[PDB]
Amino acid sequence: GAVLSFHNICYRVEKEILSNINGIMKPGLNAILGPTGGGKSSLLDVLAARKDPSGLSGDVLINGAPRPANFKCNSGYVVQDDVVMGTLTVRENLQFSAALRLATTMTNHEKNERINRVIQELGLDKVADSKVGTQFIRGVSGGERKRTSIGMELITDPSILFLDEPTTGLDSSTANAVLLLLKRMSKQGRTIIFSIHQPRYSIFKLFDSLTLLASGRLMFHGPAQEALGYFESAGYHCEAYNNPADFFLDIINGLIEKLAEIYVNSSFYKETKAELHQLSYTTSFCHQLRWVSKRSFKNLLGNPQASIAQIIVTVVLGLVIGAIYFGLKNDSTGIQNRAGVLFFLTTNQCFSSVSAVELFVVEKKLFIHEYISGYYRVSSYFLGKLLSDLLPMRMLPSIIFTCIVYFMLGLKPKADAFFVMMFTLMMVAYSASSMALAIAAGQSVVSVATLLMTICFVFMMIFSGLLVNLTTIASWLSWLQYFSIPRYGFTALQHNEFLGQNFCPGLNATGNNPCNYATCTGEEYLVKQGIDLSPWGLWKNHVALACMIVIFLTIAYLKLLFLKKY
Amino acid sequence: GAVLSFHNICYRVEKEILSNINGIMKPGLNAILGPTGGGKSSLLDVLAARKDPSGLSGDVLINGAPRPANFKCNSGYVVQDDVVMGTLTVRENLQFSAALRLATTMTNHEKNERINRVIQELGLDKVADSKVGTQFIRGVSGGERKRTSIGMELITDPSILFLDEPTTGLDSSTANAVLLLLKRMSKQGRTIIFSIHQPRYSIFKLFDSLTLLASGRLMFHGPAQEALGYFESAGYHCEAYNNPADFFLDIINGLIEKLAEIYVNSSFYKETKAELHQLSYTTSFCHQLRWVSKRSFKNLLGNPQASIAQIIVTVVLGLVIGAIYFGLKNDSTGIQNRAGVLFFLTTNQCFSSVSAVELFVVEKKLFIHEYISGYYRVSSYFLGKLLSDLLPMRMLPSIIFTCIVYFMLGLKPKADAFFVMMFTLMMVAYSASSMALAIAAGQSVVSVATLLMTICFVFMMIFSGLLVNLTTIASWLSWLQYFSIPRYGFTALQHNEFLGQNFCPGLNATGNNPCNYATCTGEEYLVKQGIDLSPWGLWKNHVALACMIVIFLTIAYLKLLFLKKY
Amino acid sequence: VQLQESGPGLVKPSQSLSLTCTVTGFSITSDYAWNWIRQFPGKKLEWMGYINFDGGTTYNPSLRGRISITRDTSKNQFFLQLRSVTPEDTATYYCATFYGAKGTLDYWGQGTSVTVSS
Amino acid sequence: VQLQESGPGLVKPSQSLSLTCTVTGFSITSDYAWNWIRQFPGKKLEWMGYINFDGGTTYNPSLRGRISITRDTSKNQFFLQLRSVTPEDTATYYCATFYGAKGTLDYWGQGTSVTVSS
Amino acid sequence: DIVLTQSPSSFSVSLGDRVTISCKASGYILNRLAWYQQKPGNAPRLLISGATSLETGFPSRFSGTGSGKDYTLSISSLQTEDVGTYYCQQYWSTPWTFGGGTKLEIR
Amino acid sequence: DIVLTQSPSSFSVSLGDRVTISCKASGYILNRLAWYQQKPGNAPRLLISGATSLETGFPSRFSGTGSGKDYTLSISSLQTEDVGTYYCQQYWSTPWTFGGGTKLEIR
Ligand SMILES: COc1ccc2c3c([nH]c2c1)[C@H](CC(C)C)N1C(=O)[C@H](Cc2ccccc2)NC(=O)[C@@H]1C3
Ligand SMILES: COc1ccc2c3c([nH]c2c1)[C@H](CC(C)C)N1C(=O)[C@H](Cc2ccccc2)NC(=O)[C@@H]1C3
Ligand SMILES: CC(C)CCC[C@@H](C)[C@H]1CC[C@H]2[C@@H]3CC=C4C[C@@H](O)CC[C@]4(C)[C@H]3CC[C@]12C
Ligand SMILES: CC(C)CCC[C@@H](C)[C@H]1CC[C@H]2[C@@H]3CC=C4C[C@@H](O)CC[C@]4(C)[C@H]3CC[C@]12C
Ligand SMILES: CC(C)CCC[C@@H](C)[C@H]1CC[C@H]2[C@@H]3CC=C4C[C@@H](O)CC[C@]4(C)[C@H]3CC[C@]12C
Ligand SMILES: CC(C)CCC[C@@H](C)[C@H]1CC[C@H]2[C@@H]3CC=C4C[C@@H](O)CC[C@]4(C)[C@H]3CC[C@]12C
Ligand SMILES: CC(C)CCC[C@@H](C)[C@H]1CC[C@H]2[C@@H]3CC=C4C[C@@H](O)CC[C@]4(C)[C@H]3CC[C@]12C
Ligand SMILES: CC(C)CCC[C@@H](C)[C@H]1CC[C@H]2[C@@H]3CC=C4C[C@@H](O)CC[C@]4(C)[C@H]3CC[C@]12C
Repeated sequence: GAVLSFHNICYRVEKEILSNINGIMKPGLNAILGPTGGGKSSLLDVLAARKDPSGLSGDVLINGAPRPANFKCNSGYVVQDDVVMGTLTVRENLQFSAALRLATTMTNHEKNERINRVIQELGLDKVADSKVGTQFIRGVSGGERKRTSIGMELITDPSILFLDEPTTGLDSSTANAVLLLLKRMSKQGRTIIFSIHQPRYSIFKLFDSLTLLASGRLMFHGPAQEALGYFESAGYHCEAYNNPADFFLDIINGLIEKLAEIYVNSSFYKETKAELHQLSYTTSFCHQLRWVSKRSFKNLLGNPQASIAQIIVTVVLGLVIGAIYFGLKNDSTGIQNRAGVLFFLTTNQCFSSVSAVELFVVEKKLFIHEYISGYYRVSSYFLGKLLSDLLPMRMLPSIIFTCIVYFMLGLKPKADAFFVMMFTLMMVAYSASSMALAIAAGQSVVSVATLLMTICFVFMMIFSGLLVNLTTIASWLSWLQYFSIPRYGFTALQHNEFLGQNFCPGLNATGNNPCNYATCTGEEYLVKQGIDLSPWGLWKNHVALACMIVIFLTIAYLKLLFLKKY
Repeated sequence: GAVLSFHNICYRVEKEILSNINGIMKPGLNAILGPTGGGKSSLLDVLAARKDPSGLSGDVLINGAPRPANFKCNSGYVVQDDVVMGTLTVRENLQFSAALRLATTMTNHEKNERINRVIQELGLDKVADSKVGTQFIRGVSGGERKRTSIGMELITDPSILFLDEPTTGLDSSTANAVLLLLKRMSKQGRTIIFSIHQPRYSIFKLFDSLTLLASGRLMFHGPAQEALGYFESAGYHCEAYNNPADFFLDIINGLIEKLAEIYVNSSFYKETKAELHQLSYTTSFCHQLRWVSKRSFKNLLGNPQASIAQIIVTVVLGLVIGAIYFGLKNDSTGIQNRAGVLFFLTTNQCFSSVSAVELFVVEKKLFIHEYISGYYRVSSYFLGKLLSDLLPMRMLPSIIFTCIVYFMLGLKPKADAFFVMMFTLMMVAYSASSMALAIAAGQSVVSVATLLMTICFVFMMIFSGLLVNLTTIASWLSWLQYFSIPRYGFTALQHNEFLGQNFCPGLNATGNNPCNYATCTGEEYLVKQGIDLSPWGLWKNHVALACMIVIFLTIAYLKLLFLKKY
Repeated sequence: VQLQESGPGLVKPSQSLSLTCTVTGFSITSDYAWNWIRQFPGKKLEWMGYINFDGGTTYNPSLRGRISITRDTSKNQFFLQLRSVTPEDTATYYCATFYGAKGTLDYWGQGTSVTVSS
Repeated sequence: VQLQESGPGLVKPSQSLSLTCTVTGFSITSDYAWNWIRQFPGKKLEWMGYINFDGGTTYNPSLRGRISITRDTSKNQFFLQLRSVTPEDTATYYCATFYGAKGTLDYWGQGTSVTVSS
Repeated sequence: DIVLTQSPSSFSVSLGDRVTISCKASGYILNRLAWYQQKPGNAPRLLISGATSLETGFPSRFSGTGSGKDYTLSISSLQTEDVGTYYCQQYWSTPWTFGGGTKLEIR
Repeated sequence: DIVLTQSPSSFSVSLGDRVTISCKASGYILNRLAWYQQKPGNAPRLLISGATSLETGFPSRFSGTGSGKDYTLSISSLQTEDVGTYYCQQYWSTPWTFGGGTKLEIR
């Protein structure tokens, strides 16, 4: 089959974490053992090309030739923490993987046949149409989840298959079933490379090669059965009823340089060195966008707790606000009530958008894994995520809010005013969400992002135009009002509502105001707040919000593009 | 030493999770093994009296007598997840435990000598004065943390010592060191009972007794060395290089009723049954309050990230608000600016108090463990926590806010007004924090509590008196304004500020107002909002806030008192 | 500036009462608010409602749904309709004017008596 | 109701200009706001500031720190002080009254000429 | 709503005497108070607005004072043309309410 | 601040003619505009307030109109006593500002 050989590998990150290491991994089960920080995982990443080539200082060859550019696309890699979509079924996950990884020339029938073959091979036919783990709906067993992860990487029929801790977190019987399946797959001529953690003898007997690493150094590389003999010849006795893997780890724990020199002075080292010296996008943009959006939307529907909670909160807020403000009046209290309700609606659209920091943070590991494997470009992933999760969920609350409250309150009864209000609330929601994405994209934890979002929104709320009267602020500070998302929305809503209204019953101030301090019309109130009375004074707010949306989405895209994905 | 015997135990919770189980545990290492859900942990809790006596249906005797009332006080219990205070040192944790568990008649010198003995026995003299694990400061190793947990339970010199998974989460060498220490302690005549998870042969050889449980049933009880012989006589062969514990678990996994009957039909069962048939506050309230408050305050100082973040946010908000509102004026815009800034200060005191849901949630497991062990009463714990964490941290922001903004803004320049403002902001902070405690006390997770707090505060903010004008609300809804914490604070601040002010330059409306709609004095503004002009109209707000504080703190105390602590 | 009520002086119970005020010397669409006030026997005054110069209305809450005030700007008139009447609605009815910059009821009508009997 | 300015008609540069307005027929502590206005040669008017009936002041921002207005309620007078004067402060100075319910400058003084030279 | 209470429902006086009528509001009114005089067979006629300002067409014998919740109408040297009924009215809040009325009588 | 601009600095007319003077505000003023007439050797004298209301003591030959940012002062049948300088003033915002003035002249 395929023979992976690594010669004189050195990896430095500038500390060195992988010293001189060399070996050969042939078809069959090849295992890597050692302490948690020893370097089994680092070696696995280096051999899989999942690491930046800066630190690499060695030679890797497959069948005696250097690794080609499309190596990551032609070799499967199974991650330790499963990244299968829980809200989908086994066949759905396999269909997504097959759609994005296999060439599009193949018909849908051929892809379905290949998926059928893979399902049969891994023995998933019982659960072929079951949701794989929801945490709101019960899912299949952990062994079936791991088998699904293996199946997604087997769709493209790889020659080399990497696994990272394929047994950690599983039960003993499940672990044995997993490794027996791996053993069956290895006999077919498939090269399987994996790292394990504290195996058992039942597990240990199945290997064909063993590579022991500790503190970045090669303690032993050779056939698995001969490790015990090597360590006995080193001068260590094996007690009965003792697991050999536990024996090797006990030897390592208790020096390391001594065992390293001993291995170099061994015959296996000479044979390996002699052999080493002897040897020396698939799919379109639209296709990826469609499938990314489809999977994201299915995940949104299948895990609806958060979305339902947001919609219920929106409806309850709408009904309560409609009851509290029912029947606005054109008297001394009309200005206060109108300004208060519009201010609340705008700042609510801002504060309820801080949950958009979780759009890209929750799926970061899945994104990096699938980008490395060549599923899609960053552009199509970004646009599909925006089109499926951001677009409808930030659009529904605006429609619900206006439809509920507009006629309970008795806002301006024209159709243009109704639709301008709905559109303005939508634009505020999109701008706030885009700012949250720009701040949070490409990060692993949301705590600092959430704190920054909340502080920024509190400062923007103060500059909206209700709490401080923007015309009174000092000039060296006043320019900060142009960075306020709520200010543009609040200004547009006030312009839409207050124009042409009277608030002093019995007193007609449209012609002239008799007393100088009365504030009897909507125009007087708007000008006192610093708001322009022309139609451009309405629409420049929407121009500003649109420009903010574009800028923030571009920043989020760039932060995803230049993210270190390794 | 002390002999713990359990006869015909049945535990039902009404599913039964512990079927007929009986045995005897003598001095030396006694271990309990089995699957995760098998019942090793349930048996350990039942034998330690850490479970409600409702489900218990058996007999437990120590040296042939029933367990006395003060059994939990005289027997140490080491929890799986360590509960040692990270911000303290080893000697500090031991001093706290010794102060609350040993009788107060002993001098401080005797307690210090006992702590010295315990430190020597566990070999912690190297790290006797080091912070035990901070997550903001590097701490001692996991083995030393576990040894500290064991030391806290050894202060009172117990005869019986329970441990729950004393090796889970540790390294192999650390696990061996821990169990060797346990073996040394057991030879001194101390009865040690513990449950383990997948031990090694090096671990397994150290036991003196073994009790195997699976699916609530007793698979085997007898000397540890004879388990292999029993299972061989059952008809199961042991392969070489196999850990016996893994062998027993493999037997169990593969029926259970068959092995249960086999064990009943064994000679060990007969011997155990024959033996069983043969057999059949320390400190004052003030002391506890002082020490609880001392430890809580040290923990607050030693882990200051959150407190520093809150103070920095407060100072930045204060300076920015002072700059934005600098120099309030007595003109048409004076009313809007004064009302806006006071509204922001009050609602900020409410929203920044939702982080008080973490006062009792974070330390729930520590509270339950220490309450069961008889460290303190719930009253002294509750009061010490209030006196150390709630009292100063909710007092600082009010002082900082008033001191910074009062003279930048130019609020009323009397001393009484300054101190009334400071006191009012303090009362708002305490009321909001008390409501958060009442909602969150006695719970494990804060998500639902945080959601309820935020929704309640948003509804209270709408009823404060700026966004809706309380005199205009319909009668069947208007009564809801009496539940609003921000409303009382905002009313008091407005009463304090607006009385005696003019806002129409050139127009003297103190005598009479020439035009009917002008709003030229602070009295007119206050009456339009529904606020009483008498001095009682100021102080009834503080009466309401004080009553709310008392009611909410009483609810929080009751929820801690009737919490199921088992 | 000059107001005058008119309408039927007798109403049967459960019927509807209708009155008219004709304004001369000022345009009801120009400035003020235009009110209806009644005085019971055993003299006590009750304000009922007004119609504003721009057509908005405001009513006394003690007359829920029973009162409507409308206007006819071509002939400078505003109207009162009080429906489902009872003998407790026996009173003298006045129309009056309210400025608003001042706040008081400056000009009154003559008053018309309405009896609700059978 | 009746106002009259008085003060020195000549000031040397960098000195301080001081003027007085005496009010008769009305109490300056009673109702209005009390203003200073100047007219340059090449007639252009500039409002400088006022003192309110309760003692508060408001100044034109173009005169930063250079202007103070004070009062003496016992003799019904208010004062102007313009410090660090330059020859560009040559003008006729008026005191005027501002009602506030109306908004206009109703009563003016006679005006006094001030020259800044050497 | 705001309830207005006049203390005496009736008041006996003689010519040239001094009369004082009192009105109490249940809430703060802030000088938004008016007085009306009604002769028999006529509509009420506005007498004082703003609690102090006297309407043109009435002698200076009438004056009004008050603040807060308590207001008074004062007649010095009562004459024959002053006999009638007097009502206070608040116009601070939109359900405008009248007092019960005080009927002056001659002894 | 708000800048007020009068279009002509000077204007030649004859007796009995009709004169119109224009003022432009840089911001919305909402009829908070006044006109002053100044004879030589005298203080300015208020002529119109509220952009429309004429002061007592002036003939009905003067009238003012406007809205938004554009206001005009109109004299029909100019007479000899009307020659002088006219200023507009805004009192909407606290730095009150005058226009440059328009000097009427006789041909
Ligand atoms: C109208 O006057 C308001 C309106 C609205 C808020 C909010 C706060 N003050 C307010 C005052 C504070 C933020 C301050 C301390 C800068 N605030 C909070 O502290 C909580 C808790 C929080 C804090 C930081 C990060 C994550 C959560 N979250 C919030 O959104 C609210 C919004
Ligand atoms: C002045 O007008 C305001 C002032 C203030 C807020 C806040 C919100 N609307 C507001 C509108 C929302 C709460 C709504 C959706 C009920 N709001 C939020 O959503 C974030 C996120 C959040 C949501 C629920 C639980 C925990 C966190 N947290 C907050 O405190 C803010 C406060
Ligand atoms: C509220 C008023 C006074 C202005 C406050 C808004 C300013 C301070 C906010 C608006 C948008 C914000 C930016 C949005 C996006 C990013 C990209 C991120 O990777 C670092 C922070 C950075 C660069 C933010 C810095 C702070 C910022 C510029
Ligand atoms: C750089 C990052 C943090 C975003 C900052 C960009 C913001 C501050 C920019 C983007 C688009 C800009 C707006 C573009 C168009 C107009 C219309 C103009 O007649 C007034 C300014 C106004 C309203 C601008 C204000 C500032 C603005 C909103
Ligand atoms: C105009 C308002 C309503 C918002 C519209 C902005 C949207 C359509 C814009 C803002 C940022 C843009 C992205 C910015 C950069 C790129 C890189 C390019 O190689 C593919 C498209 C992609 C990913 C753009 C797609 C369109 C995009 C998402
Ligand atoms: C409508 C606005 C003005 C006020 C709304 C506040 C109401 C809904 C709030 C105020 C205090 C709150 C209570 C505070 C404490 C407790 C005890 C806890 O174990 C369950 C929730 C419960 C019972 C809360 C229910 C909600 C509650 C009653
Ligand atoms: C049931 C739980 C949530 C506590 C709710 C209790 C609240 C609603 C109670 C506790 C104390 C009460 C206050 C006690 C005293 C006064 C003074 C009185 O002249 C007006 C009512 C007022 C201001 C009460 C309003 C209602 C009040 C604030
Ligand atoms: C300062 C004002 C406004 C409020 C002060 C209220 C505080 C001090 C009150 C409110 C609730 C009270 C607690 C309620 C119940 C008990 C149980 C009793 O066995 C010991 C006292 C203890 C624990 C009280 C201590 C004092 C306490 C915490």
